[PDB]
Amino acid sequence: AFHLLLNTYGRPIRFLRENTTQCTYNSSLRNSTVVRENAISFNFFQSYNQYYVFHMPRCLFAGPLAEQFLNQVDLTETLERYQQRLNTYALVSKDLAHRPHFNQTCILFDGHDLLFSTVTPCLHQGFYLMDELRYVKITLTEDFFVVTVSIDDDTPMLLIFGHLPRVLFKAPYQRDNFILRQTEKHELLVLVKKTQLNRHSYLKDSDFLDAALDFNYLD
Amino acid sequence: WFPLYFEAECNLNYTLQYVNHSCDYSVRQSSVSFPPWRDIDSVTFVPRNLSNCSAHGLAVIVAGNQTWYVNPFSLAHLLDAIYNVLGIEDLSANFRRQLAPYRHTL
Amino acid sequence: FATADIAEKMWAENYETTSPAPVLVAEGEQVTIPCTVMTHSWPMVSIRARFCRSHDGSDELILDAVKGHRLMNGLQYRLPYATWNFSQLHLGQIFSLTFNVSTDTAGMYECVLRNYSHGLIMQRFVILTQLETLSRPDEPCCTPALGRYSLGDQIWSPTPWRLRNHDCGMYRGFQRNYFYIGRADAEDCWKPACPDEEPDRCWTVIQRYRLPGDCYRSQPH
Ligand SMILES: *[C@@H]1O[C@H](CO)[C@@H](O[C@@H]2O[C@H](CO)[C@@H](O[C@@H]3O[C@H](CO)[C@@H](O)[C@H](O)[C@@H]3O)[C@H](O)[C@H]2NC(C)=O)[C@H](O)[C@H]1NC(C)=O
Ligand SMILES: *[C@@H]1O[C@H](CO)[C@@H](O[C@@H]2O[C@H](CO)[C@@H](O)[C@H](O)[C@H]2NC(C)=O)[C@H](O)[C@H]1NC(C)=O
Ligand SMILES: *[C@@H]1O[C@H](CO)[C@@H](O)[C@H](O)[C@H]1NC(C)=O
Ligand SMILES: *[C@@H]1O[C@H](CO)[C@@H](O)[C@H](O)[C@H]1NC(C)=O
Ligand SMILES: *[C@@H]1O[C@H](CO)[C@@H](O)[C@H](O)[C@H]1NC(C)=O
Ligand SMILES: *[C@@H]1O[C@H](CO)[C@@H](O)[C@H](O)[C@H]1NC(C)=O
Ligand SMILES: *[C@@H]1O[C@H](CO)[C@@H](O)[C@H](O)[C@H]1NC(C)=O
Ligand SMILES: *[C@@H]1O[C@H](CO)[C@@H](O)[C@H](O)[C@H]1NC(C)=O
Ligand SMILES: *[C@@H]1O[C@H](CO)[C@@H](O)[C@H](O)[C@H]1NC(C)=O
Ligand SMILES: *[C@@H]1O[C@H](CO)[C@@H](O)[C@H](O)[C@H]1NC(C)=O
Ligand SMILES: *[C@@H]1O[C@H](CO)[C@@H](O)[C@H](O)[C@H]1NC(C)=O
Repeated sequence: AFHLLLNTYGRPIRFLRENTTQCTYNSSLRNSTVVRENAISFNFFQSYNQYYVFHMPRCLFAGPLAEQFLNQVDLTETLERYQQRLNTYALVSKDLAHRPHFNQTCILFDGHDLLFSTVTPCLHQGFYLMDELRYVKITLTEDFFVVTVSIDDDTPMLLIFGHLPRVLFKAPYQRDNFILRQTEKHELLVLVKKTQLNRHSYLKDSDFLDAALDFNYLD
Repeated sequence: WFPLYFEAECNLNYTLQYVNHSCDYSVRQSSVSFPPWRDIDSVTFVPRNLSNCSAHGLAVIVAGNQTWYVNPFSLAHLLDAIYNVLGIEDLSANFRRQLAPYRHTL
Repeated sequence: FATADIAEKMWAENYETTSPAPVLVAEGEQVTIPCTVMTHSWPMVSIRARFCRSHDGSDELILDAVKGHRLMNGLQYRLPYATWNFSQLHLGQIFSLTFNVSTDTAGMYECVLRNYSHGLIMQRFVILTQLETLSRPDEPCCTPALGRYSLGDQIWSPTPWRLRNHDCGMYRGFQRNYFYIGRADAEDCWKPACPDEEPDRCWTVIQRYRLPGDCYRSQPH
């Protein structure tokens, strides 16, 4: 009966579907029974003397996802100082206002002050040529590119475009920060330090990096 | 199909008044040494509803009879995305409604 | 906060004159970085790391220059279990960082005097576990002659007799042979995980340092 469920492991309990619904009896039959191996709960009142309690597949919730997450928060940080931290980002837009990756993998955005990390199969290279001592490199997912660039022992300049991840964002504040003319189907993400205005020119106007060939094909 | 889980309980004797102007996440050193989800007993929350001395929200945890207070909004914004990437956000279809007001307003 | 990211860098005149040559160390060993600094006026001292497996920017461990009270720790996410150290020595303070070296923890480490805005790089340590080498196809296997620190611009290992190597395919026709320190398991059993990326953040610095014995390596301009 009691056995392993991990990650998206709804297959076994899809037919071994033990159940629990209602208010009374302190969830003893399910929670206290599964205490035999694990029982972990959340509780939230709905009124004086009335409370909602959640019991979870703590071991499954304790899967690799939580392993990666562990160090990714300080859930003791405050709203106003979050807001102050937000100002570190340039936010040029609103301030102006057979497959090779089968054998290679990447881990991205580690220690990132404003975003969450993740592993992925990838291809990770540069351009045919490089005027070295100013360094760039690129990494790819199946429907969005990602790049990084700088030579200065500090936060580098990051750019990402494609069908970007729909939930990957460290803070709760406004995610939309980019081009008025944004594409009909794909999204762009660029992050840089506030001080880059003094040196980065291409952010100040329309476009960069194409021989008058910008659009992705469709017809 | 998924595993099945908990309920909402009435007629509790325990209450909130105990804090006596304890209104904030007063403990931080525990944060740099968080127990993982593996080692937690229970977790609690309030949108500072009953508090003159608190406005938006706060949360508490207990682990091996070890406890301290921490703010609620990051987990509200987070666990939704965690479920979404895990593909079980549908299980929140009901309780996401209850949890809705408790993300930060921006 | 106690400080923001270092805003303007500086380097000591002996920076490159005192930074030891990059070292190769077996995975899982509890390496510790030494550091020595004479009595100064800087309010803060700190240790600075640059990992070269999929890492960018810099992360810092900030210490009280005199008391030794930790003030900020950015290394936590990579090094959850690393332990620092401080020892006031009336002549001059000593501080160090300890950890178990592995593929995800190899990188460059530097001592940095610090105040709220300014900072001065003192010394650099480069820690490695695997090194790139290229072997022409029909030619016999190369044989480097690693040793202890000795002196100079030479790459070195504390336990050269534990060296072992393996190959990871082809590159532009060359066969890629990798060198590493073993004995983590019995005899030749242990084989390190295949590196996933090159050139890495360790590249520019490392390929500026020679390797003893006959062997070939792509080098900077
Ligand atoms: C962190 O420490 C650095 C140590 O250099 C502080 O910068 C230093 O500030 C002093 C202030 O007197 C500068 O000295 C003055 O500079 C000019 C040019 O030489 C001259 O008018 C005076 O004779 C005097 O020497 C010093 O040059 C400057 N150092 C550098 C490298 O620019 C910095 O202020 C400290 N940070 C904080 C937040 O206190
Ligand atoms: C990924 O590369 C590895 C390299 O080892 C391939 O695995 C085997 O490599 C050995 C030599 O070490 C070859 O003799 C084998 O033919 C390789 N294949 C197998 C199935 O053993 C592996 O094939 C590569 N995978 C992909 C998807 O390219
Ligand atoms: C539902 O739960 C009851 C006990 O609450 C149990 O007897 C029953 O078998 C469960 N249903 C299934 C399909 O397992
Ligand atoms: C309520 O359930 C919890 C969790 O199973 C259990 O530890 C506790 O003893 C129960 N309390 C009562 C009063 O039934
Ligand atoms: C408190 O405990 C008493 C004694 O068991 C019980 O009658 C009562 O319902 C409990 N609930 C509240 C809200 O006081
Ligand atoms: C203060 O805490 C006590 C328990 O320590 C609790 O009974 C009391 O209700 C709290 N204060 C007030 C004014 O109720
Ligand atoms: C507390 O909840 C009540 C409704 O139950 C509402 O009138 C009140 O504004 C809420 N206060 C806060 C701080 O959420
Ligand atoms: C503050 O206390 C007063 C007096 O009891 C009450 O009228 C008011 O609603 C309280 N406000 C909050 C936010 O608890
Ligand atoms: C729970 O209390 C006991 C008895 O004081 C103590 O030994 C133990 O460390 C506590 N548990 C935690 C997790 O602090
Ligand atoms: C590090 O390695 C040592 C032995 O060198 C071992 O005792 C220890 O458990 C390892 N782990 C950590 C986190 O230091
Ligand atoms: C510093 O290292 C020594 C051994 O060299 C050890 O005994 C001591 O506990 C360490 N101090 C700290 C604070 O880690």
